[PDB]
Amino acid sequence: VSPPPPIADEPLTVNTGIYLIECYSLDDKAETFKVNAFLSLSWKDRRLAFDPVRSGVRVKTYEPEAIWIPEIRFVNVENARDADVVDISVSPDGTVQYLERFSARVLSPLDFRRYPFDSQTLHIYLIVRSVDTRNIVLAVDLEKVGKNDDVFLTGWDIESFTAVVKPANFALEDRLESKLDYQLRISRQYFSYIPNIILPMLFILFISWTAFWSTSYEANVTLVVSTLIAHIAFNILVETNLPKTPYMTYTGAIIFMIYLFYFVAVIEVTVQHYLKVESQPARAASITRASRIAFPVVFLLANIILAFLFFG
Amino acid sequence: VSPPPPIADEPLTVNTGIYLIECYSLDDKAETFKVNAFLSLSWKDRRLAFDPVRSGVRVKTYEPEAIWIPEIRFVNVENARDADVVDISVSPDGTVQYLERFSARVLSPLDFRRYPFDSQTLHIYLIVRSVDTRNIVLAVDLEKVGKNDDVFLTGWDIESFTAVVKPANFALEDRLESKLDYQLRISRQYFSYIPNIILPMLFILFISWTAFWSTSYEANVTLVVSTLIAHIAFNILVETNLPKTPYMTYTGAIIFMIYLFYFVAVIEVTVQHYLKVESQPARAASITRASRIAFPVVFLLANIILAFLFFG
Amino acid sequence: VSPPPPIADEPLTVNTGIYLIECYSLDDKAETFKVNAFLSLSWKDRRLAFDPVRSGVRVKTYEPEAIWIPEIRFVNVENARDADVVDISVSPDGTVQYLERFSARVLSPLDFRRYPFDSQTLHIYLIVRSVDTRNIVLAVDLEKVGKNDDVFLTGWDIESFTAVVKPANFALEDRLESKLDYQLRISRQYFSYIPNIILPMLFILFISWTAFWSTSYEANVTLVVSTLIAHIAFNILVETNLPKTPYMTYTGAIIFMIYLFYFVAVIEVTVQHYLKVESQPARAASITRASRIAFPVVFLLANIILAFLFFG
Amino acid sequence: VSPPPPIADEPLTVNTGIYLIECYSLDDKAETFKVNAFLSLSWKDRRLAFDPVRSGVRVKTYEPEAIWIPEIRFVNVENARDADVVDISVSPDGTVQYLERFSARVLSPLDFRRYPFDSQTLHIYLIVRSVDTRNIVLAVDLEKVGKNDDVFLTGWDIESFTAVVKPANFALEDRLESKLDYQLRISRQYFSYIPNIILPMLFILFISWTAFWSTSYEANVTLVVSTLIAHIAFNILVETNLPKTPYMTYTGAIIFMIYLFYFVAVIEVTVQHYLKVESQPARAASITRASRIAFPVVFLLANIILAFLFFG
Amino acid sequence: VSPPPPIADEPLTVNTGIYLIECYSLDDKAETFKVNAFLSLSWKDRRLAFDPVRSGVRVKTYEPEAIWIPEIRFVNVENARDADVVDISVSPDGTVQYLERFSARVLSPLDFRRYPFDSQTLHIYLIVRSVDTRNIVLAVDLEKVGKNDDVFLTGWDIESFTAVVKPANFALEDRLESKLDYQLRISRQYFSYIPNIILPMLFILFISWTAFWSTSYEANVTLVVSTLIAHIAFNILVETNLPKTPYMTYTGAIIFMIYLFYFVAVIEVTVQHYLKVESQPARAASITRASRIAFPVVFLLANIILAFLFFG
Repeated sequence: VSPPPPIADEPLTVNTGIYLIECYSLDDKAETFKVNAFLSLSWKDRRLAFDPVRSGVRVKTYEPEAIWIPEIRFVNVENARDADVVDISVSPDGTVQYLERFSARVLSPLDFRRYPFDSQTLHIYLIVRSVDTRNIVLAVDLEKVGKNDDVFLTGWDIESFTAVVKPANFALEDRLESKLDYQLRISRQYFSYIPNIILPMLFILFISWTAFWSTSYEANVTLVVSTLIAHIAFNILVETNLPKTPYMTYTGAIIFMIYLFYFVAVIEVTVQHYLKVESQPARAASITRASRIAFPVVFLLANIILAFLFFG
Repeated sequence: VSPPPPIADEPLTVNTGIYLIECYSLDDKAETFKVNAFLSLSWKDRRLAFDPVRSGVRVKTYEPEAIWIPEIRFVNVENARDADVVDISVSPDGTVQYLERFSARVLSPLDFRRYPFDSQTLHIYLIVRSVDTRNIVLAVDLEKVGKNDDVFLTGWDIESFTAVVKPANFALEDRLESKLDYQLRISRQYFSYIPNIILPMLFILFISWTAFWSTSYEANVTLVVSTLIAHIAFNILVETNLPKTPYMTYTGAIIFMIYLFYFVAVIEVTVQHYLKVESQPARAASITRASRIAFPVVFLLANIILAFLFFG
Repeated sequence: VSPPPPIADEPLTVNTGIYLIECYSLDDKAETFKVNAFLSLSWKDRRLAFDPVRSGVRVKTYEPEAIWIPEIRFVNVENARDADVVDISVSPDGTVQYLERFSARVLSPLDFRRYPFDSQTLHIYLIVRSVDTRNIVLAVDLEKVGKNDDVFLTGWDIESFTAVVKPANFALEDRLESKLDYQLRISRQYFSYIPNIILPMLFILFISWTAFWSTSYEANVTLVVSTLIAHIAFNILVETNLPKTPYMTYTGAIIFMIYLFYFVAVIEVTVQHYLKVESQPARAASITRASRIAFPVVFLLANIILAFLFFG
Repeated sequence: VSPPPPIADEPLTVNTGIYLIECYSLDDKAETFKVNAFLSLSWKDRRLAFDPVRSGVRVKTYEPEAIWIPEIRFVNVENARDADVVDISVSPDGTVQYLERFSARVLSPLDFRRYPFDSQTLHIYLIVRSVDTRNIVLAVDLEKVGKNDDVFLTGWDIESFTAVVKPANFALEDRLESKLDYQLRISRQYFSYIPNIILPMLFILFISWTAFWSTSYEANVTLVVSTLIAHIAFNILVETNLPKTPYMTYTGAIIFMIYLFYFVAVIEVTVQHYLKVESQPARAASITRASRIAFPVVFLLANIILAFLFFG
Repeated sequence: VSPPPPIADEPLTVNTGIYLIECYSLDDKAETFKVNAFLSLSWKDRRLAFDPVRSGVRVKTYEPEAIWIPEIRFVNVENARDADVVDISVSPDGTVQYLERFSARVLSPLDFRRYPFDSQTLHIYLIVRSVDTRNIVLAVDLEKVGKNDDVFLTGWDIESFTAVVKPANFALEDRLESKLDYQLRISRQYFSYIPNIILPMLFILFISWTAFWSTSYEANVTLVVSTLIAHIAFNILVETNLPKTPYMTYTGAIIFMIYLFYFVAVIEVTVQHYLKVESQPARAASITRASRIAFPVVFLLANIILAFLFFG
């Protein structure tokens, strides 16, 4: 119920450690994700060291109350974690052992500049206040950090789960503080995004382009306009995707380029028909023959330039 | 335990300051948002002066029980805040330092009259419970008011976070109760809205307008009606994100004007065809030539007038 | 604590009053509806006044576990309300003043007929638990009943807020009549709904009607059928901002009438083309010239009749 | 706080009853519905004895935690009910008048074979356990079962609310239990479903059929294909209805029939055009004339057969 | 209160059994499902005994709090289960029976690689908190396991519910802890999927394929492009009821193949028209005649190959 007293001036060190169990429900628009894991703490307290020979036992057990557990809080959580203690043990020399299970929802920003092929890093922070006149510092136990082989996040791949051993210390509300950082690195599985999204747009665009090999005005108008309507519907079907961003991403630029191409195609069809009506078939034929080759080459060049810009 | 007597015959002033940590879940339908922040208080009570040199200068850590803590309640909260005491400290002169941490849901109105380019303001209200013997008033501490640099809202950029005073006896209640006000000014990042919404709408409108350079009735009818269908689909896509509001905004006026323009274009096409059939081609040609320049100028003038009306 | 003892067989009257704050969160399909508001009691406590003296004329402020607080329950709440007392003032004489802030999910019937121009009435029912002493009666307190002039019920303008003691009985008791009924009459602001829904529908219908000034079968077919498709898409858009109503409605009647008009227009166009093919141009011209005038007049007459029928 | 001392070897019995207040949120996706109601129980215990000799009283309330109460639990519920004791009393002979209000969400299967015109039955199950050596069985008090005139469910009609007097004892987990059954019979209101769903589809089908009075191939193709697209869009709009079911429903069969009719119409139009091209106009005219009368008759016969098959 | 003495050679063995009552709310995006079932335990403790002699008529005894209870914790469960003790019984010889009732949420992987015709498996994991003095391992009781006949899942049928023993020393910790696996095998009822999904899409494709029996370019382009739009709308309808799957499934392959077929059909129509324009009708006729037979055969072959690749 009382913090240990310092011998001369030394602070107290607490050894932490987090062991993941499962990550799920990674919301894109809300920029949150849920998690449940094991939390382990250990600290040394000489005031409760007992006699092993006299008592005949090596390690004594206890109960969650009536003993000094340091407070540990999470910075970026919407609500306090739901907790239940699993074990408390005391070593002969005084060091304490602890274990608990918790579940919480974390807040972390995301970067969507390369949304189909992006990589993200999620941060978890642990913080402890300088209680009483004893300074409290945090340490990382490298043997108590890990994850289960059954930890699966849908559509994501897990690369590493480490902790920055060196903490960050500063003064907040006229009191010293220490903050620990846990980093989880993930990479998106982009294979499914190709056949379900990318290729149908190309097919519809080529269907639009196929109108340069024709002369009838009504057929060309029907083709181009119905293809544009189909593109709008596909954009509606795709909109279940990244939220509004302060920057320009890859997919947004591609979609805008597609809209521009549709507008230019409509302009070309109108120009060709207007020239044909004015009894100048040669100019219309030259224009359509030029456009036949001009359109795909410009599309490929613009796509290459965009890929250079966003990945170079 | 007991209220501090007014031996000095002075009002019991406090020093209140809120330090933010992060804000999240700014709902539009329910007109509310969540918060997670500290709360620091400081008041003078000479009943527990601690001049002697018993223990260090930080003569402190009285438990939350067996001590008089002024009770502070929020006003515009859906549910009572959750509280957890962090520090309780006493200076030898007589002032007592106190701190907490809380999470709550705050209700505050929003005004989407300029939805793409609007700025909002969020209010937090503070009230102290009076005491029969003495009097309590509020005050703000400039140093203790601030926010972390890690605060973020999805789509909003924070500008300022200040505190102002509001005189007492709010509403019909007049039990000498003073209240405080906290304002968080925010803006909306409106860059991404341009290439996502505005430009495709103009492209579709221009595609529809291209019908004035033709004389085929069937092609013109197909162009105009199919572009109207595309306009309706894009309206569905736009409304998917825009929160519902029971009043008139900027985007609603723009959409209504677009519908009106489509109706007028259909009327013009019908008039041109009917005049042409009656063996009066000169009048039809003159009408379409006039409309070619009439439509964009009127559209630009209407947009300018609307912009001046809503933003001035 | 204990309830006040009988004095001269005088029943205990409780003057109640609700001070509205917020009316928001219209959840589900217009069945559940959240309320945040204050709540005021005033029951005399004669022959038990605490420290009554002119030397102690200062207003007495007490704690909830210090005086007898009557128990009041809401009849139609999904779950028991979350009580939160703001402050308690006890006069030296035999009277008390109570004020608390609550939040509950209230269930009330909503009628959506006359959906754009409807008025709603919300009822909340109050009963008070009886004790072994004399019967506790309920009465209205006119002074404390009212709003704060700044209720954030968006889209609705509040007309009045009154209360009546309606005699009722549910299961079994001598009186059981101690029930209060507070009614909050509200009305909807329908101005935005006109340009949001009504006018585009008429524009589309007129665009469909433009086919009577033509003689091209292909043009008429394209016009009418594509306009029908646009009408279906606009209906899909309209159904989003509207709850599920399992009963007839003004808007539903209008939509059905529009569908019938489209069907009749298709029939007329087919008949005209068939006659023209069978070489009866005079009959075809007479039919179309009659329809040009017949359609809008019947539309207006049906609309007038429907409005008169639905709106008394 | 112990079970009653058995005055004999007879099994202790408890008679109960449920009084409904409101039924709402009859979800069909998860086959659930919410409800709140009064629960009334009564038993006998010689531990409590009144004092008619000591001038008597008539109510003499108590508090729930002070007396033994049998544990009543519901079988098919989401979680434990939210029960707050409203009134508990006693009598000179020693009968306890228990009355609590509870809210819960119930699980019950639904049958959707006649979805537009279907009637269902909902079940609530009560259960008790054999405590100590004293066996406990349940009884039904017909005076405490019923619903008030204010019980309304949106879009449904209430028929009856009864309880089977005879329980169904069984041995589970080496113990004997008794179960009570409460049934609530409801019937759907179907009038609003006709002009909202049934008739527009018939109008679209007739618009598709009107293509047998023409000879132009392009107009027929446009009519049939655009009507098919409109039917698909209407199905998209209507899809907010009954979920996936193991069996086959009425509306699903009707929709499949409509799809078959559309396919047959396309085949007929193509065959007629192919015959017309091949310089055999007489056969094409005969086929069209036959189909004109063959389509509606087959549609009517199929509808009659389906009606006899499902509702007969 | 105290752990059992380690007298026997074998560690303490508990007999666990789960009796399902019902399951519900199977969410697929988060891959969770809630449960409601029993929990029956048993073990032998020789510390206390009840001799049949000396008024040993009482075979069974009840200890609410004055007895040692092994505690069971769930692993793949989002929040701690809500359990309430039902009954505790003690045999005269020493064997102790124990029962509860719980309800919680479960996290389990899902595999939608055969979405219409897939079978899943739901897991529940149980662990025991080791005691210092003695040792505990789990065991299964086949007569304490099972499910009630009133269990139901909307769209599934239950095959079996069995249990097995998982190896000790799970995860990184090796503190002689054992785990229990409860297997629930279900299958998806797919009868309603055929006439709701598969047949309409085939009908639309067959309608589109009729363009090979015509020579009119306008009719061909109208048919193909409008059927493409209809396919996109039907894809929206199909996806509406499908949870998001960030991988490649059977239905996605089918849809992509349909898109490819539409693109090839457009190319063929364009080639036929272009060849006909240059006065080479024999080659165009040969091409269309070949395509008439080529398309269905290739479609069937691709379908067979996909079926063998995914279900073999």
